[PDB]
Amino acid sequence: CTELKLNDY
Amino acid sequence: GSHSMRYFFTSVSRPGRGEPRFIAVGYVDDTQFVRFDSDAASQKMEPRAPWIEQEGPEYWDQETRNMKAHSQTDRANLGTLRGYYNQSEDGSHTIQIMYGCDVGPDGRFLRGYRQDAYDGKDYIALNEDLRSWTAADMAAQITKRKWEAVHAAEQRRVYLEGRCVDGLRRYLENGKETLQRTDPPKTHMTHHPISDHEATLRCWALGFYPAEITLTWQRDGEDQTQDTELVETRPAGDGTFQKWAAVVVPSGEEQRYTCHVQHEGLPKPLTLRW
Amino acid sequence: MIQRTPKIQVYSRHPAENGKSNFLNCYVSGFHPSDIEVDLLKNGERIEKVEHSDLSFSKDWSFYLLYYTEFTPTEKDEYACRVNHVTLSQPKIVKWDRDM
Repeated sequence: CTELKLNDY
Repeated sequence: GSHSMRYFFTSVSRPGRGEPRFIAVGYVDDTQFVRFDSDAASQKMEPRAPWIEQEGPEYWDQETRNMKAHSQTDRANLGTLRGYYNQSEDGSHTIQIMYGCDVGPDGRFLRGYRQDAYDGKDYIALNEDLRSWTAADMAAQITKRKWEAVHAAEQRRVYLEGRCVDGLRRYLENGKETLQRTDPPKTHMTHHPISDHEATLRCWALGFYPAEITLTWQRDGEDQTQDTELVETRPAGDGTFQKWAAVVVPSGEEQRYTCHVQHEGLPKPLTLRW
Repeated sequence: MIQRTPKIQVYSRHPAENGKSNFLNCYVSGFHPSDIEVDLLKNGERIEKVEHSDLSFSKDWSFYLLYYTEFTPTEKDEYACRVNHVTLSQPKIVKWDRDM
């Protein structure tokens, strides 16, 4: 299972 | 033995027509189990292994939601990095992300991973301690300061030591027949004279799983690395792998050379001689 | 930008036997960017029915792909792979060889 969200750079 | 779960994401900007291309792939050791493609008609996380097809519709609904969120953030991040490196709008750029975890033979957490790249070069990476970040350049230091301010390293650790490990443990149990299997390599040797005084000896390893293997040529037991052509391990396309190692030997001295095959599928390492 | 030229391997799924159905593979690896043109050739002509793996990459960030098609090897038919990448000034043709 993958991460729910990705953070902006 | 030890097991790993890895997710590989690729986002490529297209200055011409359409939004950036987003491709996602999931692996359990050397076996692919999931995929997501922004160009595909499905627009959902798709199964690639038989043992993941038993997962409920809520799992696929959740994974699709995560992949849409991943694609959208990658689309915003391509624009953000364009400004960081002060690049033009007419050029195509790529963001790559790798994350996952390792479990031991007992299923205990071993290691957690999270690494990001811009145009095939390191950008930002989570350290082994899962507490700090490694910024490759000055532009990545901007992200590092922003991620430290929101304590991003802790949120990554929560996933890696939690849901990631739990997911991997569940996949290994569901696919024990395919994933906990070891296919030993089928070995054979070829001999082809290149002249009346020299002949090439090629040692093959076919139909093996996992991909990890060692092919070493030896002359009178001494490791022959000098003048040995070793090809990269390649997929056969049926879930197994292939590899070969060749050496040019003087005619009449073939018996002095041995090929050593090491693989976890073998009960003892092989010693092949012409 | 650091561009990487692809490594190319042309081979069959199982050991080649004349008149026996098999799969012709072309493994492209160690390349960057992801955009690549891979064709499998039959005596110089492009095979239309060609499938490929989902785009993935190694620890060094270089991409890898597997291009594959159903083929029946004979002793005289010439099989090859034509690869084109931004790093290549001209398309690279690697001839298929049982053994190699």
